[PDB]
Amino acid sequence: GAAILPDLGTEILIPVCAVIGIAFALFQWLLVSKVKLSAVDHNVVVKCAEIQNAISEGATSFLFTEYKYVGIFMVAFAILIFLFLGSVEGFSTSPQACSYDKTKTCKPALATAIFSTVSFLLGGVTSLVSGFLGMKIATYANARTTLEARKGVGKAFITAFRSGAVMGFLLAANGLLVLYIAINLFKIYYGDDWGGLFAAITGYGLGGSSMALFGRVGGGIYTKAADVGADLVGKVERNIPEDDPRNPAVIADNVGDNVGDIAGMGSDLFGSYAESSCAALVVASISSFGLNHELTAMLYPLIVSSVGILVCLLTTLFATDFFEIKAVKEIEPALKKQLVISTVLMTIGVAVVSFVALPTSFTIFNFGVQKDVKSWQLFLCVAVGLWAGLIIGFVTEYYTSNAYSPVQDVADSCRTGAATNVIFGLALGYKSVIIPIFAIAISIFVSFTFAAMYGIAVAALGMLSTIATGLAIDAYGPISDNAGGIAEMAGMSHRIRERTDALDAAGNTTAAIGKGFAIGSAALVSLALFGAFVSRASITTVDVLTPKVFIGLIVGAMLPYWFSAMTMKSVGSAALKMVEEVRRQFNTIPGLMEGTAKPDYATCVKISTDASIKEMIPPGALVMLTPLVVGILFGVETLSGVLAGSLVSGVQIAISASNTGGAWDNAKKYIEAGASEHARSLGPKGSDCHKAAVIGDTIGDPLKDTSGPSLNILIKLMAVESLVFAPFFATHGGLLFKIF
Amino acid sequence: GAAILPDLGTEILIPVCAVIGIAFALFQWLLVSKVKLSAVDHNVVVKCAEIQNAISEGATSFLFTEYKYVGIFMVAFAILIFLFLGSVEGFSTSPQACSYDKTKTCKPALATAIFSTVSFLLGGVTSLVSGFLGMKIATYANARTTLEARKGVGKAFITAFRSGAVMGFLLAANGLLVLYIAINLFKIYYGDDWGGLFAAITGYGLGGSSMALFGRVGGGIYTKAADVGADLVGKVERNIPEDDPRNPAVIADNVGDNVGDIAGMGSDLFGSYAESSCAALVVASISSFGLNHELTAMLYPLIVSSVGILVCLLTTLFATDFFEIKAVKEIEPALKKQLVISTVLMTIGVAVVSFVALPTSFTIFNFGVQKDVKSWQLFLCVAVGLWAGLIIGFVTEYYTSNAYSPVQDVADSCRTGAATNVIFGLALGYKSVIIPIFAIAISIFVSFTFAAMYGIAVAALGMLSTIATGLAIDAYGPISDNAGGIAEMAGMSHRIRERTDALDAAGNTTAAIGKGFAIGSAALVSLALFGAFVSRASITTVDVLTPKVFIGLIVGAMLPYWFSAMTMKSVGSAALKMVEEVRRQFNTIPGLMEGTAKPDYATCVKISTDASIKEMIPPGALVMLTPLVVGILFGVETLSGVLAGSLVSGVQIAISASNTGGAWDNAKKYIEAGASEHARSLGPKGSDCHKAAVIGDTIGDPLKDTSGPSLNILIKLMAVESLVFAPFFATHGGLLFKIF
Ligand SMILES: [K+]
Ligand SMILES: [K+]
Ligand SMILES: [Mg+2]
Ligand SMILES: [Mg+2]
Ligand SMILES: [Mg+2]
Ligand SMILES: [Mg+2]
Ligand SMILES: [Mg+2]
Ligand SMILES: [Mg+2]
Ligand SMILES: [Mg+2]
Ligand SMILES: [Mg+2]
Ligand SMILES: [Mg+2]
Ligand SMILES: [Mg+2]
Repeated sequence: GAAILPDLGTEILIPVCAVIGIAFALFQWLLVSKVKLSAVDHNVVVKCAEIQNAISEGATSFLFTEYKYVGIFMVAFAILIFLFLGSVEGFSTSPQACSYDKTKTCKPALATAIFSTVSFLLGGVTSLVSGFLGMKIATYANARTTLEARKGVGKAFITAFRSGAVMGFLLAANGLLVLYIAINLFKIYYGDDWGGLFAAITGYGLGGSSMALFGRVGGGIYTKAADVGADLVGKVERNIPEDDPRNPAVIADNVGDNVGDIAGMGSDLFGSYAESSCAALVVASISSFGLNHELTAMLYPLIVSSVGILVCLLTTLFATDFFEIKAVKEIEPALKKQLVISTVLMTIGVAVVSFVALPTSFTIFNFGVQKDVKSWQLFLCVAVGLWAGLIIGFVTEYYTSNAYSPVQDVADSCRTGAATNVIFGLALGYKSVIIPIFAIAISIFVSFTFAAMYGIAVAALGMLSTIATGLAIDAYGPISDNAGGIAEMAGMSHRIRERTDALDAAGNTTAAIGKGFAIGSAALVSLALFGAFVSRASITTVDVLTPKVFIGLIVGAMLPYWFSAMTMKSVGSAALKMVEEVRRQFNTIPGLMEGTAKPDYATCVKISTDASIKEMIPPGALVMLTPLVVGILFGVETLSGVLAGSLVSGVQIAISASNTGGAWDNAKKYIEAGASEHARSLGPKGSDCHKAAVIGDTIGDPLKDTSGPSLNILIKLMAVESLVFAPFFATHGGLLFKIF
Repeated sequence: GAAILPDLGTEILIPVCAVIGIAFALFQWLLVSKVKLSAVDHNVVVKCAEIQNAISEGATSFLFTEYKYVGIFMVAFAILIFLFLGSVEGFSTSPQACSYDKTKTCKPALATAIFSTVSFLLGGVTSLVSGFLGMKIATYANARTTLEARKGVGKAFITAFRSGAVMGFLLAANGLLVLYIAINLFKIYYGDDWGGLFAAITGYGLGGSSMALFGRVGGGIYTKAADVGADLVGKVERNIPEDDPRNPAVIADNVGDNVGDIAGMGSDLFGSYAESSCAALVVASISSFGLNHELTAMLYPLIVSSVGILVCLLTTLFATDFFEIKAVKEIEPALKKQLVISTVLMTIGVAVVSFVALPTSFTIFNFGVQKDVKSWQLFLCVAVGLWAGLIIGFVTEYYTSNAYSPVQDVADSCRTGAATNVIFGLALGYKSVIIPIFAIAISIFVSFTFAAMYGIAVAALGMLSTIATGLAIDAYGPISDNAGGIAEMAGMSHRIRERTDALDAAGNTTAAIGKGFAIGSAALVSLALFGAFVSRASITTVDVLTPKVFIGLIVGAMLPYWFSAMTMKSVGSAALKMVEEVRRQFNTIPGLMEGTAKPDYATCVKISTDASIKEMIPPGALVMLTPLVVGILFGVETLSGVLAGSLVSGVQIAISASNTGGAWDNAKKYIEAGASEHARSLGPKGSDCHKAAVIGDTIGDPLKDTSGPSLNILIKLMAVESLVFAPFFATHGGLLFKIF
C-alpha cells in the first residue's frame, strides 16, 4: 500500500519544486534585465523603448478590457455551478452515503457544490494570471531581443529563449502550487472523504479552460484582424515592408502577438495542465490510493509535474549556457534539442517517481470494478504520452519548417499563383494529421489497457510533464516576432531584421508544435474525463447503436465546424474593416506614404478591440451552453455521444488548421529570407510569388491563431464541464424524454 | 400477414414502372433530337457541331481508358470476394442450419460466396453503364442547348432539363430493373432461404460504389486539373474570356464536365441507390417479411422506387410543358419547384404504397430480437428521409445561390482581395453544415426508434425515392456548363453566353444540392449497414469506451482527411503542370494570342488523362483496403469504431467542401453577370474583385468536384464492404490480438 517516499516527504517535495521553478523564472528575468533601455547608437535604444511602450500599453489595455468581461462571466457561471450542483440533494446540509461506496458516509453534496464553485474561481483566476504574467514577460523581453540582435543571432536567441523560459516556469510552478494549496486546504474540510474532495477540486480545470476559451478566441480575433489588415494593404497593395511604421495597423498587429499568441496560449496550456491533473486525481480518489488514504501515491500526478520542473530546469541550461548559436541554421535544431533532452531526462524522471511514489501493486477504478495494476504499467502509461508528444513534435516540425520539402513545395507552388499555394497548403494540413492520430491512438490503447481512465489521464499529464520547456520554446516565438516588428518600426538595419526573421521562422514551427501538444493532450484528457463522466452519471454502457448516443455522436462531430465557422467569419469581417481603414489613412492622410505624417494607430486597435470583445461571446456561448443544453434536454446518454464525436472530429480540423497556417507562414518566410537559390528564385520581396505566399499566409492567420488552437479548448472544456454537472444531469436531465 | 397488393402484382408492377421510365427517357431524347446540327448563321451551326464532336470524342476516349483499368480492378476484387467468403467454411458444399432459424436448413455459405461475386459484378457493370449513358446524353445535349439559347433562356433550359431527365430516368429505371432481375434469378437457387438470397444481393451495392469511387475520383482529377489550369492562365494572367478557343486547356475543361460532373456523378448516385435498396432488403430478409416469405412486403423498397419513377415523371412535366421560363430569375425557382412537387407527390405515393404493400403489423429484426412495427410507423421512416432531403436542398440553395446573402457577401469580400474571399468562403462552408446535420440526426432518431436498421435504410431510400428528378436537375447543370463553353468557342453573340451563364449559375446550385442528397443518404445508409455489420459479425455491443472500439473511432475520423489530402494534392500537382503547359503555348506559339494560330488541345487532354488514371489509384486503395486491413489485423470491434468515425467525421468535411466550392463559383458568376448595382460595382470582368473571385473559385474546384463529393462514397463504400466481409472478419480476423 505505502510507497518508498513517505507522505510528509511528498508534502514537502511538491512546493519545494514549485518554489525552485519560480526562483529559476525570476533568475532568468533578472539576467534579461541586464539588457538596458529607456525612452528618456543611442537614438535607436530610445526609439525601441518608445515602441515597446506603445505595445506594452496596448496589450495591458486590451487584457484589462477582456478580463473584465470574462471575470463577470466567470462570476455568473460560478453561481450556476453552485445552484445546479446544490439542487441535486435539495440543498440539504445532512451527510449522505458515499456515491462510490454505499456502506460509508460522506460530506453533504451541498459542500461539494460549494468547494466546486471555490475551485472553479481559483482556476479561473490562476488562468488569467497565467495569461497576464506571460504578457508581462513578453512585452518586456521583445525590445530587449531587438537590441541584442545588434550583436548576433545567438545573443538575440538567448534573450528570447530565457524570456520564454520565464513564462514556462512561472506558469508550470504557479499552476502546481495553487493546486497543491487547494488540495491541502480542501482536505481540512473533507477529512477521509477523498472522493468528495477531489470531485470538488475538479472545478479547477473547469475554471482554467473556461477563462482560456475566451482568452484564446478574444485574443485570437484581436490579433488576426490586425495581422491580415496590415499585411494585405502594406505588402500586397502598397509594396512596403512588413511592420512598416507608416502602416497604421502595425501597433495592433504586434500588440496582438502578446494578447493572443502569448496570453491566450498561456491560459490554454494552463487549462491543459489543470484538467489533466484533476482527471488523474478524480479517478485515483476512488481507486486504492484514495480509498486507503495514501497521500504520496494519490498525488503521483503532482509528483510527476514536480520532477518535470527540475528536469526542464536542467534542460534549459543546455540552450542558455552550455551552447550558443553561431549560424541561423542552428536555431531550429537548438529548439528541437530542448524537446529531445527533456523527453529523455523525463523518461528517467518518471521511472524514479514511479519507483518511489507508488506501491508495486494497487487497484484502479474501472467502471465499477477495482482493476489490478502494477507500478511498472503506470510508468508505461505516463511514458507513452510523453513519447507520443515527442513524435507529434517531430512530425509537426517536418510539415511546418521551411527546412523540409512539404513547406518548400508549398512555397514553390506560388510560381503558379495564390490558388495553387492555397490548394497545396490545405492538402499539407490534411496530410499532417495522419501520424499524430496514430500516436494518439497508440497512447490510448496502451494506457486504456493498463489502467483505464487513470492511465489515460496520466498519459495526458505525461505528454504535459515537460510543460515548462514546451511553453519556453513556444513563448520564444511571439517574442522573436515582436522583436522583428520593433526592429522595422525603429528603422534599424536590414541585417537586424534578417536575424529576427530567422528567429521568427523557427518560432512559427514551435508554435505549431505547441498546438500539437495541446491537441494531443486534449484528446487524452477529454477521453479520460468522458469515461469519468460516464461512471459519475450512472451509465451502464455507452452503446453507439442506440438512437440517443448516435444523434449525440453526429451532432458532437458537427460542433467543431460550427465553432470554426463563427471564428473564421469574425476575423474575416474584422479584417475586411481593417483593410478599409488602413487604405483610408494611405489615401487621405497627406504625407503618410512619404514618411511626412504620423498614422493613427489607435483606430486600428479600436477595430480589433471592438471586434474581439463582441465576437468572442457566441463561440464561448456555444461551448459553455452545449453540455448544459444537451444534458438537460436530451440526457447523459446523448451528451456521451456529443463528447465522443466532438473529440474525434474536432481533433482532425484542429491539427490540419494549425499546420496549414503554420506552413503558409514559413513558406512566405522562406521566400522573404532568400537564403538559397531556390528561395531566391521565388523572390525578391514584392514578386508575384511572394504576394501569392502572402495571400496564403493571411488565409492561414485565422486558421492557426483563432479557430485552430481554440478547438482543443472546445474539446477538453466540454468534457470537464460535463463531468462536473454529471450528478445534476443524471437527476434533473433528459427532460424531452421525461415529458414525451 | 399478407398485404392488399398480391405477390404476383408486385412482380408485374416493378418492371412495368422500369419500362415506363425507360420509355419516358427515350421520348425525351427523341424530342431533344429535334434540335438539328451536323459538321458537314450556317457557319455557327457547323462550328457548334465540330466543337461538340471534339468534346464527345475526348469524353468517350477518357472513359474507355478509365473504365478499362477500373474493370480490371473489379475482376481482381471479385476474386477476393469469392476466396474470402468461400474460405469461411473451407469451401464446403454442405448445407448448414439457418443462422436465423436453427430448425431449418440453408444453402451452403459457398453459394453465397459465389452469388456475392455475381451481384458484385452486376452492380459494377450497371455503375459503369450509368456513368457512360449519362455521358452519352450530355455530350449529345450540350451543343443543342447552345443552339436553342439563340431563341432565349427558356428554350435552352428546356433542352438541358429534358436531357438531364433522360439520364435520371435511364439510371433510376435501369438500376431498379437490374436489381429486380437479379433477385428473381437468384431466387431460383435460394428458394426459401431468403436470408442467403438477400445476403448475396448485398454485393450489388458493393459493386456499384466500388466502381463509383474510381469514376468520381478519376473523373474528378481529370476535370479540375484542366479547369484550374484554363481559368488561372486565361482569366487571371492573360485577361481573356472564360472558355476562349485560344486557350489550349478549354477542350479538356469541357470534356471534364462530362467525365467527372456527369459520368462520375451518375455512377455515384447509382451506388447510393443500390446500397440503400440492398440495406433494406438484408434487414427485411430476417424480419417477418423474409421469414414468412411475403414477397410484396419484402420488395417494399423496390415498390417505393417504382412509384418514385412515376411521381418524377409527372413532376417533370411541370418543367418541360406546363411552364415556360421567360426571364433569368425564374431558372432557380423552377428547379426548386421540381424538388417541392416531387416531394409532395411522393409523400402521397409513399402513403399509398405503405397502405397496400405492407401488413398493418409485422416485426423487424432488431439486434437479435423481433421488434413489433406498424405500417404507419414505416411510412414515417420513409417520409422523414424524403423530407430531410427537401430541407437539405433548401438550406443548400440558401448557401450556394447568389440570390441570397451568404454568397453575395462572399462576392462582396473580394473588394479586399483573394485572401478575404477565401476566409469568407471557408467560413460559409463550415457554417452550412449545421442544419443538414440536424436534419440527418432527426431522420436517424425517428427511423431508428420506429424500425431499427430497417427504418434507417428505408429513410435513406426515402431520401432517394425521387432520384430521377434529383439526377435531372443535377445533370441539367454540366450540360448548361458545356453549352456556354461551346457558345464561347464558336464565337457566338455575347447574348448567347449571358443566357448560358444564367443556366450555368443555377447548375452550380443544383450540383451542390445533389451532393447534399448524396451525403445525407450516405449517412443514413452507412448507419443501417453499420448496424447490419454488427449483427453479421456477432458483436454483442459496440461499446465506445473500450480500447478496441475507441482507437477505431479516432482513426476512422481521420481517414476522410487522409483521403482529402491525396485528392487535393493530385489536383494541385496536375493543375501546376497544366498552368505551365498553357503558359508555354501562349508564350511560344506565334499568333495564338492573336487568334490566327490554333492551340494544341491534345497536350492538355494528355496531362489530365495521365494524372487522373495514375492518381485515382491511391485514394481508391485507401478506401478498399481499410476494412480488409482493419478487419484482418485488428478485428470487427475496431472496424466498428472505424465505420462510426468515418461516418460522423467525413460527413462534415464533405458538406463544407462542397458548399464552399459552390459558393465561390456562384460568387464569381454574380460578378461576371453584373445584374445589380452591387454586382456591377465589383466588375467589370478583369477587375481586381473578379480576379479575386476566380482565385476562390479555382481553390473551390478540387474541394467541390474531387474530394468533397467522393467522401460520400468513402463512407458508404466502407460500410457495405465491411458487411459483405463480416463473416470472414469475425472468423479469421483480429490477428494481432490472436498472436498476442
Ligand atoms: K509565431
Ligand atoms: K456545375
Ligand atoms: Mg502577418
Ligand atoms: Mg505576429
Ligand atoms: Mg510579426
Ligand atoms: Mg509567424
Ligand atoms: Mg500571421
Ligand atoms: Mg472554371
Ligand atoms: Mg465546368
Ligand atoms: Mg464551364
Ligand atoms: Mg460551375
Ligand atoms: Mg470550376
